[PDB]
Amino acid sequence: PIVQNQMVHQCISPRTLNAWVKVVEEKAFSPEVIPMFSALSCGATPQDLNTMLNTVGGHQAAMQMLKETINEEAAEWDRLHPVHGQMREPRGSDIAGTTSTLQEQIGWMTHNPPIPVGEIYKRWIILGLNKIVRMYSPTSILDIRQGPKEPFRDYVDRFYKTLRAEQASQEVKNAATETLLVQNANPDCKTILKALGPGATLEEMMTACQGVGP
Amino acid sequence: PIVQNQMVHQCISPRTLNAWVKVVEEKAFSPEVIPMFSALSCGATPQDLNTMLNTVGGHQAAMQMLKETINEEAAEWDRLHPVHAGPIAPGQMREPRGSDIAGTTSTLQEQIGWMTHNPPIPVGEIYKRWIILGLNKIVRMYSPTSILDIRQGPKEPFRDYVDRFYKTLRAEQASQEVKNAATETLLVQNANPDCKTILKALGPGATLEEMMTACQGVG
Amino acid sequence: PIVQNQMVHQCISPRTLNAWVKVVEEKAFSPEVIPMFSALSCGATPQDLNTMLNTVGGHQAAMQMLKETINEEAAEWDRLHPVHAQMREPRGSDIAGTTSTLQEQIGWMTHNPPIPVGEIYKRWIILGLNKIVRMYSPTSILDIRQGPKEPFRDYVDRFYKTLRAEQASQEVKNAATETLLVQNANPDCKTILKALGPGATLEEMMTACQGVGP
Amino acid sequence: PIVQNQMVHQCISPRTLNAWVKVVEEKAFSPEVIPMFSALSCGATPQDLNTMLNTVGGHQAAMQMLKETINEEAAEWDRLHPVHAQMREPRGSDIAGTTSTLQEQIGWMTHNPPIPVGEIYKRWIILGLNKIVRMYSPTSILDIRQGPKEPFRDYVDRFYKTLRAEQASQEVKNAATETLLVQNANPDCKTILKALGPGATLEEMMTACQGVGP
Amino acid sequence: PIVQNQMVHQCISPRTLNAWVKVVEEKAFSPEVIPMFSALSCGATPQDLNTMLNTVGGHQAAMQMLKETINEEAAEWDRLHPVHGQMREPRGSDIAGTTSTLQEQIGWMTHNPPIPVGEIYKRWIILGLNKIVRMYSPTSILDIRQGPKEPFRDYVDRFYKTLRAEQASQEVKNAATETLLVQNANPDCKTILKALGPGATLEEMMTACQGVGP
Amino acid sequence: PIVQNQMVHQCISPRTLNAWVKVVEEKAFSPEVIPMFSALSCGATPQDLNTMLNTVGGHQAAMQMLKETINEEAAEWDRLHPVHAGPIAPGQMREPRGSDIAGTTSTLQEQIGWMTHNPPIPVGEIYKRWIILGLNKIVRMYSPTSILDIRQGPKEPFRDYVDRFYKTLRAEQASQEVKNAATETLLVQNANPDCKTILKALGPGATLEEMMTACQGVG
Amino acid sequence: DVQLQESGGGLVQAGGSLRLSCAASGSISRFNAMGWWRQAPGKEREFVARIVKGFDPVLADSVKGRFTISIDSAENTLALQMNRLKPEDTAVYYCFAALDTAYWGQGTQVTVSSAA
Amino acid sequence: DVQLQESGGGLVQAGGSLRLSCAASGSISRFNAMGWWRQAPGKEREFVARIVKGFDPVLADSVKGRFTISIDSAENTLALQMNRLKPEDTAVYYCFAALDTYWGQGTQVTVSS
Amino acid sequence: DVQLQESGGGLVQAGGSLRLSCAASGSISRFNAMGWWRQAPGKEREFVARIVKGFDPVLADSVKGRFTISIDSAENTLALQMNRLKPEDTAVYYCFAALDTAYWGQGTQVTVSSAA
Amino acid sequence: DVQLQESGGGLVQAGGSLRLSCAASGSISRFNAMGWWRQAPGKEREFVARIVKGFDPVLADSVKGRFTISIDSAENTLALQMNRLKPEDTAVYYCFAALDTAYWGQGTQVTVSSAA
Amino acid sequence: DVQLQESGGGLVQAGGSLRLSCAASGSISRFNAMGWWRQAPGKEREFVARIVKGFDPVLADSVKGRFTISIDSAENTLALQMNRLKPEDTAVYYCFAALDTYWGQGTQVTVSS
Amino acid sequence: DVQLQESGGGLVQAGGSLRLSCAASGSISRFNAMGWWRQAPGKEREFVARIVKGFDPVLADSVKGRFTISIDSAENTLALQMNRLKPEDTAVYYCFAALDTAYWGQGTQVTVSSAA
Repeated sequence: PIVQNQMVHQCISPRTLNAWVKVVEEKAFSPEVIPMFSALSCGATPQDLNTMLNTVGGHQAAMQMLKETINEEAAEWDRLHPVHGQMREPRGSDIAGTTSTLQEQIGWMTHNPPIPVGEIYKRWIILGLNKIVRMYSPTSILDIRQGPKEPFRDYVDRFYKTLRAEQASQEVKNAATETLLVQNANPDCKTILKALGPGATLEEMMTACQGVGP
Repeated sequence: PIVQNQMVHQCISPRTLNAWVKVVEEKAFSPEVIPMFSALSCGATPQDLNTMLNTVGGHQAAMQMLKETINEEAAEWDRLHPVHAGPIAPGQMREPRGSDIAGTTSTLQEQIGWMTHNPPIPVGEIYKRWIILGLNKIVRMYSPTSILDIRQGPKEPFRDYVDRFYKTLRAEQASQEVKNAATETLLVQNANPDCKTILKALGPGATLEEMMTACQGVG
Repeated sequence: PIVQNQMVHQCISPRTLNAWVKVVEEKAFSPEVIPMFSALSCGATPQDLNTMLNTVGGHQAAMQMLKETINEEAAEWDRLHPVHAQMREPRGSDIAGTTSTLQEQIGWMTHNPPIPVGEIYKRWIILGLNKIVRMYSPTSILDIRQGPKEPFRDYVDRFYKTLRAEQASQEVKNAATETLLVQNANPDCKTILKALGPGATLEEMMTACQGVGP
Repeated sequence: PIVQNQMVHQCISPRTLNAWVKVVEEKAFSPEVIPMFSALSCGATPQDLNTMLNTVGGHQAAMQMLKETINEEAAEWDRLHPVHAQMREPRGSDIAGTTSTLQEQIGWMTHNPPIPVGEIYKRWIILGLNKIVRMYSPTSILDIRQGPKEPFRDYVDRFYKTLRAEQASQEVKNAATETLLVQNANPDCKTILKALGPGATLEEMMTACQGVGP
Repeated sequence: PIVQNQMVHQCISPRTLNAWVKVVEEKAFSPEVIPMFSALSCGATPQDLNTMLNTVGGHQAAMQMLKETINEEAAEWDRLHPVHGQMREPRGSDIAGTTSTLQEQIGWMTHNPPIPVGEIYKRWIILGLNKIVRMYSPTSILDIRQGPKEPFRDYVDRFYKTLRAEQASQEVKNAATETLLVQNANPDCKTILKALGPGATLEEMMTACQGVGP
Repeated sequence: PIVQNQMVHQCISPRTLNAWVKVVEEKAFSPEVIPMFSALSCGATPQDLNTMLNTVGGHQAAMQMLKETINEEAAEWDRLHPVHAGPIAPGQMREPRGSDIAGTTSTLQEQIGWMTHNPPIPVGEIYKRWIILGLNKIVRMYSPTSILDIRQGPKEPFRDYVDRFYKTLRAEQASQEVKNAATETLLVQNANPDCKTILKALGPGATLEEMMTACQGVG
Repeated sequence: DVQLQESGGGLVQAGGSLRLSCAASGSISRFNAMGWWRQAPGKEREFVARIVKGFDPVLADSVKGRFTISIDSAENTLALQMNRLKPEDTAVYYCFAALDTAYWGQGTQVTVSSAA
Repeated sequence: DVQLQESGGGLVQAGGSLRLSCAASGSISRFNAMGWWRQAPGKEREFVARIVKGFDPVLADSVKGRFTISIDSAENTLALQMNRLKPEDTAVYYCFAALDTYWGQGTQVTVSS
Repeated sequence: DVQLQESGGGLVQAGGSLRLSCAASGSISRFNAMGWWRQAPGKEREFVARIVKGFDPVLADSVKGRFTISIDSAENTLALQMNRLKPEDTAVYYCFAALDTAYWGQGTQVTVSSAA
Repeated sequence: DVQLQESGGGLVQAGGSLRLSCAASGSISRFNAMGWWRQAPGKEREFVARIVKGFDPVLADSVKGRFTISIDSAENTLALQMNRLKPEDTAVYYCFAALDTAYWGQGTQVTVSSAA
Repeated sequence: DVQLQESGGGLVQAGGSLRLSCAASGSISRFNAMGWWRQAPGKEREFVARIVKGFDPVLADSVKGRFTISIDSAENTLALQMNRLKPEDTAVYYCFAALDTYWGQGTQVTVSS
Repeated sequence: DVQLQESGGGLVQAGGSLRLSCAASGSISRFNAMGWWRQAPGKEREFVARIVKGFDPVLADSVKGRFTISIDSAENTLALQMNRLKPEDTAVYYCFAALDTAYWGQGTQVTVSSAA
């Protein structure tokens, strides 16, 4: 990555490489993997980002899909930045580290106006990973319903865990989806939640339904 | 985070990231997780704080409650601190809004600018205050037992009962000295028969230290 | 903590936090936990010391006792050191990190002359932990007797471990307690140790009683 | 390795050595081991690269093959780059760290212009490892067929893992090989994939065949 | 400890404290513990050395013996450096960190003529530890003899392991003890070793006795 | 060791110390331990090298053999390099003897002086050379099997046989290319019947790469 | 095991005041939420007030300036104070309580008008 | 078990418009992908349109400017709208839907001036 | 398993002195707490003194200037020294021991009056 | 389980051309190595050509300029193209396949002489 | 089972010399420590000398300048050499040796002018 | 299983030369050590030469300048070359071999003198 001592290259750390590998091994493409990827890639060059993706041994269907998404984003980059000052010009393939050298990547990122090819590529990789997280979500939110004996907290944990994966975003918080949380609750709690009226907070809903299981 | 060699931004550490994720996995929302969060987030930018919260995989009910609490605090910030910018001054950024402090509408560079001013605007510490405000509520809500239900077991050592008593008091009260007195009455009343005789025999004004030493032969 | 680059503040390390948390989990309030605490808290500000104590999840009985001891020492500080109007002289609650800011704590520690509020507070915390170590001592020194088949070395190990906890220090008033070591030895070794005479070293005692255990 | 303070030599780290040794122990010559090798060998001198390879205890068949590949590349270097009389231009054996000193290696890498003998040598080592990855591939791509009850995702994961090893690269000449993916699918999914038409993305294929596996 | 940035104090590292603790837990007072102690104490102040010894939880008989040896060495120091320029004077009790402050210890060690109180104390601690290693040696060298079916290498490993502990020195290499290695060997190997003549190296002896077990 | 920010002494690391101790515990004197030793001892002073060797608890036969080898190399050093010091020169230490290089009769400060001269005397590297000289002998002596006894098993994959063959060759020869030819004859002759037919059928001049690919269906 | 009864409703003039009270069985210490709804015949059920244990009182937008909801834990009763009554206030008012399910009262009639 | 039926085909002028519709048994939203092919002797089966669930419509290069494919899960049937017709479009058109392994019998569309 | 017996009580003059002693079975150093209570008939049991193991003695406010509580580990006895006796001192005095239940003596009668 | 059969041999003139073909059971792409040997009666078996999977073809020195060895995976056949035939070429030619033993054909006779 | 026997005691002048010797059964080197005590009515048992195996000889303060204690494992017996005798030294002298739990019967030494 | 026989000893003048040879059963490839000792009657057994597998030859101090020990692995024989013979050389010479134990020959008589 590029770090401050002045901005200098400082090699990917052995810990970071291992941390990313183990996060994929243990969590696969659970939604929280994505914020972890972005954090582990602080300051990464395009080269460094490719190293992290390539160090993944399994999940090669997902990784091939990721390449397709990256190529699509690169082509759109070229569409938005066509061949015509006129100092330098990163292309889509240069941003992905495919046709650029480490030397070119450091050059673009450290110029003043910086062209942050690492951040652009990281955006595309995350764009791809979001799609993978959505693809590998095992259950639809429509199929999440509170069990007869399930504590409301456990249902809400399940509800927002899938909502996070199917949305590939930690807070859908959509209006219609706050309607669904109430409608799919168990009979006793739903009556309690309906009586709460409009605008009840999640905090208020969980307090209201305490004791339903008991 | 923001660190000293002049104040500079430094990447969130792989050790730090893993330490937080694991403490949440192992301790959930036990009260001690909150001091650990604050320590692990030393010097954090709002971006760093969001990274830490988003790396949590489970507990999505708690994190959704946390999001609501953050939104409430952001709204109260804007009500008490409108920003009149217009033309920002030559050496200085814009004035932070609620959503800028939470890292939702601000860039990392904007966050660093406020935090590194000589008149510093500590947007990281303000957000950390709001996040802890949310986490405290989660710890209380997720407290498994009421203090009224902590009774010394027939064979339970007084120390183990006292441990359970003040551990429960810590999560459900989130107020260590707000109601200590009535609960120091309850500690004696809810002890088991054998310890109760010893504690009653100690007379008035016995310290916790004195009670625990006296009650060691019990259990 | 406060460290040498000039004296600067540094965040408490993730390694240190885990080390302290784990030593408490594994050793509880065995006497050796205190030298570990003081070392892990090297250079600590009052804020750092409070963080370390607050990260302890269990042992809330001990932690409440510790709070009581801190309050007693704070009150005695105020009695011995009144304060009149860069902030002015520290009160007890400022040393304990309750009414002082981090910046105020750093200011005192780096003044010339330095007000080492962290070291003063660390003294009080250790004062409290010693009491806890004593309270959690499972056995009285009077109840450590050599077993019929117990090797003298193992008995002496048990003897001085307990002596350390009940004194909350490795050595204090030990002369009369070296009399007890002989009296509480088993019949066979006791006769040998008595014949050794006054002023025998532990080394000499262990040699005399070698093989006797069996 | 050679690192930025000015460019200085630094001992190979104990963490790096273990990381490389352990990845070889755990993953053998799975294709992802190569991106890990190149990253763990960031900035390496030829001496450092030889150390990493020599610390491998097992796989001595592969390591002998690797030595053969290095010797071939060294010979081709000498044929393409003769050397005449701070030391003069590097020969093949100097790049491989066999006839050069550490000081000589550091000299070449830090010259202006730089002779990146470490990076050149790293290229040759990777050239050898690719051959080993190919040799240790357990199955031909022709033998990857979707099972009767195998989910399409799991078949595609197996397909591209093998394709990666037999190509020793994640992507090469893959168009005709995307034909094979359909032909080797199971009867039920194959019919669905054929109906999808030309130019279907993997994402589109995985959606079409969802639930069909069962 | 005191390290170079100029010589500065840098606190005991969390790793060092744990490393020493775990070495005592796993190896007790095996002779190799002593070189490990000395290495872990690189640059230690007297305060730092006391911290390491105090963090040991068990082995309190050994630790009490260690205090006795230290007190003896301190008294002899005072005998060799009696109360009479006349700038400063570390006493025995100051060297052990009992009557000196961290501030005094750093002062003595960083003067120019340095009075290396850390190294002096470390000498005394090792002086004590050698005695403990000797005390806890489980078997006499006279009782080590090659088994009828024991490979000569395994006997020599056992021979020099006890010789190391009873001597508390890795190489006794004493003349009479090189006589004993031959005399206590099994019948077949002893005849082979006797025929080798005087001055045979250990290397030569082990080669000569290869096959005796077979 | 001696490190660059100017060249300064730095304490041997807790990670380094533990890494060496553990590699010896787990791998003993397998040939790969020697490259690990050399790498872990990068920049070591003679004092540091002695620390590493003394922290080994077991294997005291090997370490006693190592001591003898060191003494032999020290004696040869003194024979080839007498030291004529007398009055040492104003900017410079004494001339190193064999025992000074081994850290037996020299102080740490003396070792650093030689190693940090502008005309450097690399006493650490010389001692490391002698120690490796000793360790190589130990690896060969402790090699469990002769190369003549490595025969492919009835069900053993050619790759596993080839792995065993060159692993054994590495420890017992300690000479990778001194005798490669006759042993490349032995690799074919000692293979099992099924592989032998394939290898013989390949004709003369087949590479190891070619032999291993051809023989994959065997076993 | 439990049950509620409303009272305090009646006929008052527009611009008037009224105070409804909901009596509870057991102790309101265990209820996790109580509140008020109203319905006029032919008009949809409307939410009036809510109190969840530990939280501030929440009121509907149509009543926010004029109503108050309070809890008297001493008497185990739930009060809804109504002021500045409007034509929109004619309705039957129900209290609700939350435990193992939601329990409701039978309602109280409130009729507000200024018609001739 | 699972039925598909095309309709809407017929005889039209060149440059004309036509709308084909494919009706499905059960719920049409349960299918993960549907689309359109055409077939004639010597005119080897050619791909016309595809929609995979959640994805954009994909059309063949020979038809891209003139056709639209849509699915109405509400009406449980999907539409293929054809405009700007060419002579090569006379053919029998088949829709496909697939769960666990389906085709209609096809409907003939004939384009001429 | 542990028995307590008070002694040393009797009739003494006001302003007088008295020393109560409580004999314990086993070794007295084993108890984790001991102390003294008193009761006069019709007055509630009053706490007099407490000694908890390792701690300083605590005395009641009505007696603080005049009484002392001590432990004689040699004789295994617990002493309560009473001086400056007052009309408030007439009562039966009990010692307690703690350990695992707790254990009480039968009491000793102390009667304070103005002498001859 | 795998059978080999050579064909294409016969009598041709010196300086002539000939193409031998070796048919294999199963799929030929499954073999890890194939090649050609020849023997004339009284002369030792001579190695002619080898193809190891993934590698370039290797040919003997006595034939290098004139022969080619190829694999036709479509027809599952192994071809050895012979040109510029010499007196040294009279022999019986065998193909081999490797896999798990290895497997040999029965051979094909090639007789080289000067034509008409 | 295990026998110790003192000898060498008698009547000597003050300032004189005497050498006591304690003989042991079995091997004397097997004992881990031996030494010398003295006893008289009203002259409570006083410690004279001690040797623990591998350790230095330790002597009492009242005798330090005048006595020597030695063990000859070769002769299997140990010696207590007394010089510069004082009046308080008249007493019966006992040696002790201990393995698993031993005393001699003692020998009388009488000092006078 | 094994056994040695010395030969080559006899009577020579002082300052003379002699070469002893030790014939071995089996192959000397397995012996791990061989060597030479000598004894004159009434004089203690003296060590002469030693060769351990893989090591340099070692010789005694009394013979170092004049003797050589060699191994002929082709003929399976062990040679000890003696030159500059002295009065100290009269003795019976034995070779030894090391395997599962030490095996010895019967010895060969060497008598060196210059007496009248």
